[PDB]
Amino acid sequence: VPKWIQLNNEIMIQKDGKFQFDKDKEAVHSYFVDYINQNTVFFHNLKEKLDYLVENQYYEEEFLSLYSFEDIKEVFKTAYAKKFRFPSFMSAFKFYNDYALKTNDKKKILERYEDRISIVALFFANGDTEKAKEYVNLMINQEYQPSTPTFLNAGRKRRGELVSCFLLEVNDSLNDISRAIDISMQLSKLGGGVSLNLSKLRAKGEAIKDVENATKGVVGVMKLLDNAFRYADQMGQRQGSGAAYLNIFHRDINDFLDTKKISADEDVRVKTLSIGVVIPDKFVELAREDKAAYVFYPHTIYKEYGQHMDEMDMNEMYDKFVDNPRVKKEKINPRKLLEKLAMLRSESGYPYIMFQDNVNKVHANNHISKVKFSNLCSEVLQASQVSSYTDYDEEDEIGLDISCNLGSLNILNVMEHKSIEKTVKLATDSLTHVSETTDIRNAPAVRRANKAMKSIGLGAMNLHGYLAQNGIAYESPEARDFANTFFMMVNFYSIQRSAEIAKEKGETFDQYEGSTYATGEYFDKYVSTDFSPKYEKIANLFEGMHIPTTEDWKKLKAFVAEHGMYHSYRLCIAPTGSISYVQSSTASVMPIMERIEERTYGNSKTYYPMPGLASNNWFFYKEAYDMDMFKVVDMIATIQQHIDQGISFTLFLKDTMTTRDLNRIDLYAHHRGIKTIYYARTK
Amino acid sequence: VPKWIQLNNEIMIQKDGKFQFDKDKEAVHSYFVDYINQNTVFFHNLKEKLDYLVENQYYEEEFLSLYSFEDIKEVFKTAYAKKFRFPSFMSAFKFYNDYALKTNDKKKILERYEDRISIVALFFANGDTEKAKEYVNLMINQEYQPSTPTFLNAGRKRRGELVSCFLLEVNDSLNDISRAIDISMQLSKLGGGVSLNLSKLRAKGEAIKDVENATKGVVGVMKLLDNAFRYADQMGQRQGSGAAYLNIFHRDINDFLDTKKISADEDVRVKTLSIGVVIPDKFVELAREDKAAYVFYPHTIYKEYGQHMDEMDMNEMYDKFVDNPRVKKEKINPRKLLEKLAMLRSESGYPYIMFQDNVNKVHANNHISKVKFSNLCSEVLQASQVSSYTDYDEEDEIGLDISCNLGSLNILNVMEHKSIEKTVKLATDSLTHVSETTDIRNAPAVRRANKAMKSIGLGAMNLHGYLAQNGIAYESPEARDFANTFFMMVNFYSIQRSAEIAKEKGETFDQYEGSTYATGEYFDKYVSTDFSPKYEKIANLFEGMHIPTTEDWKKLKAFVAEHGMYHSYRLCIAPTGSISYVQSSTASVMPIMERIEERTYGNSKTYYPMPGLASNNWFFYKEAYDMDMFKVVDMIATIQQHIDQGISFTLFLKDTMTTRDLNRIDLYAHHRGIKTIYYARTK
Amino acid sequence: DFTQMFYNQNVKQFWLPEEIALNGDLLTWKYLGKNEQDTYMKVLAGLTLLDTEQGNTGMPIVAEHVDGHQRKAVLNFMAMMENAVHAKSYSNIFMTLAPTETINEVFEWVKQNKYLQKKAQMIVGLYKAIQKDDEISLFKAMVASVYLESFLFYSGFYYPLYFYGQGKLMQSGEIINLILRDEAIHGVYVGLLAQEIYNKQTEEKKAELREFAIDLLNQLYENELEYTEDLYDQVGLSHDVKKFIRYNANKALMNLGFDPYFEEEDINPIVLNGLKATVEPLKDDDFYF
Amino acid sequence: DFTQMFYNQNVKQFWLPEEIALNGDLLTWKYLGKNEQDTYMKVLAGLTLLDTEQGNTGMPIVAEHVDGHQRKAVLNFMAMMENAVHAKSYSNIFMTLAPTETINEVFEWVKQNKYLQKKAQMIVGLYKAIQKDDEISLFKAMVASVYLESFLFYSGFYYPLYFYGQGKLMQSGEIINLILRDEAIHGVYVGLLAQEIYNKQTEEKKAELREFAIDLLNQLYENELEYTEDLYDQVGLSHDVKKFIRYNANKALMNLGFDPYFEEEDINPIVLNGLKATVEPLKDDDFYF
Ligand SMILES: Nc1ncnc2c1ncn2[C@@H]1O[C@H](COP(=O)(O)OP(=O)(O)OP(=O)(O)O)[C@@H](O)[C@H]1O
Ligand SMILES: Nc1ncnc2c1ncn2[C@@H]1O[C@H](COP(=O)(O)OP(=O)(O)OP(=O)(O)O)[C@@H](O)[C@H]1O
Ligand SMILES: Cc1cn([C@H]2C[C@H](O)[C@@H](COP(=O)(O)OP(=O)(O)OP(=O)(O)O)O2)c(=O)[nH]c1=O
Ligand SMILES: [Mg+2]
Ligand SMILES: [Mg+2]
Ligand SMILES: [Mn+2]
Ligand SMILES: [Mn+2]
Ligand SMILES: [Mn+2]
Ligand SMILES: [Mn+2]
Repeated sequence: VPKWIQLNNEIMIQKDGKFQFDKDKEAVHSYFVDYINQNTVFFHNLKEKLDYLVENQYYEEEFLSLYSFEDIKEVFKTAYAKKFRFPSFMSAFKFYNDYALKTNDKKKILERYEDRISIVALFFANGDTEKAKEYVNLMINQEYQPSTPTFLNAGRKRRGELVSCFLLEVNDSLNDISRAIDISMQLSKLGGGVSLNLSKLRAKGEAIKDVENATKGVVGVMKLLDNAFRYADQMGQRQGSGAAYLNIFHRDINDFLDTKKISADEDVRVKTLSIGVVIPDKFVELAREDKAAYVFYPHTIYKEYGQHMDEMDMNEMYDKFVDNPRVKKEKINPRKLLEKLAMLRSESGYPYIMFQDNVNKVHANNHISKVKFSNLCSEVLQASQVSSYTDYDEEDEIGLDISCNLGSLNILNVMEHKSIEKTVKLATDSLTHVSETTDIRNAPAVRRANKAMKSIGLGAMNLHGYLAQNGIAYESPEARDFANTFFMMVNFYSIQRSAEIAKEKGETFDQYEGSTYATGEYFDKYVSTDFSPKYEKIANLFEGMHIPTTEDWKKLKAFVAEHGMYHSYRLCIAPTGSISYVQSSTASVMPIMERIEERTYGNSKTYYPMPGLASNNWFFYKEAYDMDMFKVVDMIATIQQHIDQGISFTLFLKDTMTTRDLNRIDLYAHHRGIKTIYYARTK
Repeated sequence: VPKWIQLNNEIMIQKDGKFQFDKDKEAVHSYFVDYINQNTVFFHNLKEKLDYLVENQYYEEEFLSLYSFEDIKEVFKTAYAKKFRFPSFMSAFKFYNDYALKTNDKKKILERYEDRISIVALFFANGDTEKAKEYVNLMINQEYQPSTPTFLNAGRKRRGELVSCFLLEVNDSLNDISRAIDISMQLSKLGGGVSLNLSKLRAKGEAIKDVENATKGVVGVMKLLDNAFRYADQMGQRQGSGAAYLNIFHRDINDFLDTKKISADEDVRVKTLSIGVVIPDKFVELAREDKAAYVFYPHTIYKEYGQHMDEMDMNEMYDKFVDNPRVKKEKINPRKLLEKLAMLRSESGYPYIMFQDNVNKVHANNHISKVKFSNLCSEVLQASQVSSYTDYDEEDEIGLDISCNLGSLNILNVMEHKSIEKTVKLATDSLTHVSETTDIRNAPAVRRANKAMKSIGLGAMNLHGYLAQNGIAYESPEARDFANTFFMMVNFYSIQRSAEIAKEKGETFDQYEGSTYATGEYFDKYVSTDFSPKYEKIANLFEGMHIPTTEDWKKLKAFVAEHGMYHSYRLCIAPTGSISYVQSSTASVMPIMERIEERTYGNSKTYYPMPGLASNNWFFYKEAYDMDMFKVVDMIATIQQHIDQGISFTLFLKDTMTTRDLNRIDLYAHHRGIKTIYYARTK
Repeated sequence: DFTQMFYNQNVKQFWLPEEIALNGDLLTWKYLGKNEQDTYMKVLAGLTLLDTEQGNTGMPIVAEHVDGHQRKAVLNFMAMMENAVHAKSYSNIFMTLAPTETINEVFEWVKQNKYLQKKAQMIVGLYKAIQKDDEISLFKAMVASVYLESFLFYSGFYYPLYFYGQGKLMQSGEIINLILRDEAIHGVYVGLLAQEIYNKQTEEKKAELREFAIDLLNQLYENELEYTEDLYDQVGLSHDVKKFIRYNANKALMNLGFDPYFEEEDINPIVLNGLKATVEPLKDDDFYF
Repeated sequence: DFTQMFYNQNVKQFWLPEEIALNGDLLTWKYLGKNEQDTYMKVLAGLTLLDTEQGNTGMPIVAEHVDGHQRKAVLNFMAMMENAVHAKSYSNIFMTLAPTETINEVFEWVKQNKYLQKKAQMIVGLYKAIQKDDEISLFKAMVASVYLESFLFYSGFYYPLYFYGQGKLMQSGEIINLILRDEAIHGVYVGLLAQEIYNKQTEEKKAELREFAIDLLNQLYENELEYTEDLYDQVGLSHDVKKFIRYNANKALMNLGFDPYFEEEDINPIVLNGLKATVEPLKDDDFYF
């Protein structure tokens, strides 16, 4: 057992009835005195290091060639002047095991934290030394964290794509299904998580070229996609991850759900394909009134109306579908379906729940399309247009496939530096740069939507960490007040930066003129409701920072009207799995699952306390499972009212609560305006 | 139970110790006087029938519009003038259950045998009334039988494709793999059996752009193809059938074979994809000498030499592969691999065995490409060039994917009518028409190969029926002499018709100038060796027909040199599974499995005696399992010497014999020049 | 050719009653009508009573007369499942849903019931008639056993599967599904042992054994129709239950290597939702001819 | 007062030989002398024979004659363990360590070995002499069964335990310890049933039953001595094994409620070292907040 691992395991050993949290710090020192410095490759000067990394195909020549060597050296010096120290052993371990650049033999460390941050900053700035230094100060203060793809791969020649969330629309044809399989394989090859909408696909027992009972339904397509994702597994590094979304009014919805049951046969169950269910308000109304619902055959609806079932508003179309004899449908019990969803989420955490009307009643780009499905993490909610992939030697009709750009603000570090505006604007600029530098040659609709929509996702993390280190309970009304104010400022500065980029470049996102930004509707609740903190403690937390008022929001609305907005979507709160370790932050805006988490690496045990955990804030670091899920829903809705896309919202349940409690949480989330529900993790 | 069912079951009720074969005839009468005539749909005249079939989307109106109604009436009258009667109940039952056109609800019979034959003939003639009458006389005499796709689907609006088998070359890339999956689904949707050569795909543990041990090998692609064929299953009517072919020198050859082991795990086992193994002469030489062999990693060979492992001759490059340190290889025991092949064929009948050198030592189009794999029935052996399917928005390099149209001569009916020449020429014309009117819009390499190669497959059926009905034992040297003479005549007249078509159209198949037809090498054994019957009985059997001599072959060689050949490939002997029932013929050139076969249909059981089975020819209808497989190999080699493509050669084994006997049969087949071995069916 | 394979499948299906918590069924049980509760109780008691005969007599008597150590072991395992697992599982379901006095009364009723008794005693009669070293009498008992395992249980299984397919009584329905899965393999296995005896017989003796099997099936089937109406008319399900009986009768016949007796019918979708050749090395000179 | 706790203990002890990987014994087996391997194979073959008959005959026949569904369930479970688990485990050991010819030879050797045939003849004879409703014949068979469980197995168990205790053949030894753990509880249980019958008798009848038990033990003992010498003389252990079987004979007597018959002796210390979520429906009030 290594010395740093012993020093880390000494945390659980209680002295005077208290955990030895400070010992973790010592572990970090050991982890750097015994391992990191010994296995870190050192060079006589930075010029030699850069030459070795470029020549050995570690870095890219293009992004480094935009700067003189003096500017690169100045950026590296700015990164190293902070003298950044990892506060916990797990932060440094996760960085140097997951993100630090290693030799081809994987035994030496080529990149420190400062080196990786400097390289990512130089990639972000695209030739501006001052902008690169600003990015270096942003990331070394740990105010902003690029996502795992961006942080890991920026500036590296041997790399995947910087985007890892992809949403694909699948049209109801064999050509479109095969193209969707191909694109899923290509994007999993790039290292991205792929979500596919299967609602347009006709159900099982439908007609193919006017022969009856011929379609295999969406379950056969799910089997094909599951095989494709198993095959494309990042060159045998990570398990291929894919998601399939189906509307709850699709007839296959039960069989869809049956793919996640343990009792399902081998020809029914898909193991590497996550599933999500899109639930329109009509289904919730039918379940609430206990009226029996109807699941429709999509192809009959398409034949009758010329549009797909998921392309029209089910609230106004459901009665017409039911009363139409030419539309084929099957009787179901919506309450039984809700109970089945709750039971499946209890067993396996699936499916993801998308409340379609909750997403689309605040969607700014409904003119382009309504949000029909979400991503693999159930937080990307954007307009998508299906593509018509025709036969060979025939021109395809390329639509819009969602691929947003991830990046997370560290709420604790951002707010302690009183730099919400600067961090949000710099993160928006970096996300815009990464979106502009993304070029996928095997996903035509993804590339077209990236060029047109210019959608980015700016998330936040360390919400619970910040609240606990400031003596605020996550379920307290003060925490929701802080979340409201902080995320309203984040939205304000994100919109301001998007409008500034649109003014500078002279271009907005495609079909912006029809958006609620152009019409000013988006700013309605912002020009009438003041989002300043209602509690003195939160106001003192925001001291030293200008909180945008209704007049500031009116000025921003006028600015957007005059200049437009560059990004169709700006904010989405991703789970932030492993980057939260490196940043010493709690994951996403979720409450912490455990105060101290026990992990097993190799044959060794390691202990990670939550950041800033001590005896004084032990009670404020309440575990997520012990919390009331209604108050967690309230906080997530408070944040969601300022996020244009969704939030990865995992439910944290105890083994005691039943499926009725899960359904109640889901229905309260639907009532409170929650757009997506990610997971049902049972303790 | 139906009256005809009782009459057919009365065959096995012996009277005076003999089977009541004549009862079978009675059954057909019943089957027509109680079911077919009552279930048939009669019109006032042919005009009303044709109009009803045209407007109700049963028939394509284009092929019928090329004839005036008087000509169509004359063709139908020619078909009905023969007064064709089905001699066995099973012939009529199989036609009216599998090939006769029925209504949309399948409650009535719209097409008689004469109606189907007339429609197929009118489609074949393409506006020529005299040619349509010739086709009608050829098919109503049952001298020639179009394949099941062509016979069933010719002239139908709801038809599929007329091509039975498709062969795809899969290049070593994710884009090519995805395109192969798409094309396999498209062609299975069209109803054709798809064969894919996986020998170019790099083995398991190869590098995908400098990251090693990343590839899943051919087994992952096999699983993808298996799921694709499961999904595309002819709209749920016929199970999707696919074939995978791998060279025996591929490193994955064991894992490949492990897909068919009955103890294979679900993550490896493949159940809807047939497997074939391509064995060069080098492997047989290594096994014979007991020298340990080496299987190779295709990607290392491609990197070192710039060509795929199956793209070059292993007999001359195996030592270079072994001595090359930059080529990666694994040690295997070739005798152990042969024993594994024999055990697998005993257990499940797989893999198909393709003796590559036996195919390519007489292959006429080696300049275009060597034959690297076979079809799903292991009888199509043609040159194929792999396609380079590139990224989206990039032009693809379209290669040649094999596809040929099947058609079988009924040997008994052809020789009874003394019309080898006329039947062969008319069948060649019909297959040329089927190739010309075939246009597949989702398989580009298949379309290009169909347009360029113009390859057709003219098979033969009722070899054993003709031999047994003429008092010739199938294993006798007289039977092999008859096969030699008959198939030399078939080859002569097929080459003559191909050259005549090339002369009349002024065009040959692509790259004909480099073929052995153009250089005259193909005719060598035909201009030096006489293939006239060596037995007086066979010569009497061939009386009334001009058997080509060496002078006729020299004249044909000169004619080909002057005019060329329209078809790259002309003769391939398919299994002819279910259409042999309608023709009252034994399946293909294979010996009969059983004298009387008991088949269960619905809740009833039926007995089909072999065509012409009686007391005097009971022992001439020797069952295949009771026959010496070495003499069957001799027969198949004798036929194969006159067939440019392969023959679907099924091995018929007894349970008592061991895997060593199967290996001996395989090695004798390789020694005798057998190109492919189809199945190892054990009694 | 088959005993080791069935050994494997049997032992890997091993389970215990304690694995399924039953108490949560009370949350749907309380919402059923009196007729539904009555039918369920009666069906459950029917299954319990028949399965006890199979555990105490049916499986042990067949194990006694069958030759072969490996067959005796598989048969012992099946007898164990009847007595140690299935019987305890049925008791557990009862004790969860009804008070002691109600259980005693239902069993008193079903014990006196004419249609349950007719089939129970017909089966037991054939087990009692097996004679030492007489394979014909053993075969007849095996036919009876297959009819119980693969056919007679299913008029009963229908109802728990019907609830299970609707989301009602899910815990007891899971238990019933595990039991049913065991009886299915028991029926297939005993069926193969019966076919072995059948195949050793002359053609005349075979025809005679076929007539026996069909005659027995007919007697049991006509009583099943009466049993079915007696239990299921009060909940309106008899028509669909009858289709399920015939479908399972056909499976039982196929287990005995016989043709289906009844035409194919579709089954209630709610119930559906509930539901080596000898290796010889190459010796060289096999490559030369 | 005891069946339920034996039921629970038996079912919680359930195991399969496949749970234990045996390839780890390959080297310590290879290293034994030919004499040692021979004795080991033969010892396990003798055990296989005993379990074959205990599973096929002994346990099922006692189950048939003992009253009460729970008592029958325990006895049926024990029967299954004998032939479906114990007897089969020995073949798992044989198939790992020995080539087919050596396996074939040892099974031929059990058929012709006079001591093994004599002990089987005696034990199985008593099982087959049980008369329905005759408690005395049943008692005699239960004594025979206790002597098989708690005495006769031990001339065989000695050797795997002797190796296990030296750190040799430890995977095979793990299987044997599981078998031994089962037989110990089987011997106690059958012993308690035998005592039930004995306690119903007059003092005169009891005196005769003790005579039967002691005469039978002595007869089996004398045969086991010859068997032990035949197997163990070639490995030098016969005297040690004899002490072990006497020790276990006393345990068998105690299981029958009788006083120990042999004097205590020091046993080889090596051998001593060898020893779903709950579901509620949705109410209309759960849709409003
Ligand atoms: N907690 C930590 N986080 C990150 N790096 C660390 C940490 N502890 C030590 N290191 C690394 O090890 C070096 C030694 O640091 P130490 O605590 O011994 O003193 P120092 O004054 O920071 O040293 P130096 O002269 O290297 O700057 C640091 O410069 C840094 O590179
Ligand atoms: N074996 C058969 N094959 C094909 N069609 C048959 C067969 N048997 C009967 N039919 C059909 O059923 C009709 C019944 O007539 P059948 O053969 O009994 O003799 P028919 O009334 O004297 O006239 P004909 O033989 O001249 O048609 C036939 O005309 C024919 O259309
Ligand atoms: C992407 C991917 C490829 N492969 C294998 C199958 C293909 O035959 C083979 C080639 O993939 P390619 O698509 O050719 O990958 P590449 O072009 O980026 O890499 P290279 O330059 O080396 O050609 O890699 C996998 O096994 N799994 C995968 O996920
Ligand atoms: Mg379409
Ligand atoms: Mg490539
Ligand atoms: Mn049972
Ligand atoms: Mn049973
Ligand atoms: Mn035992
Ligand atoms: Mn025991």
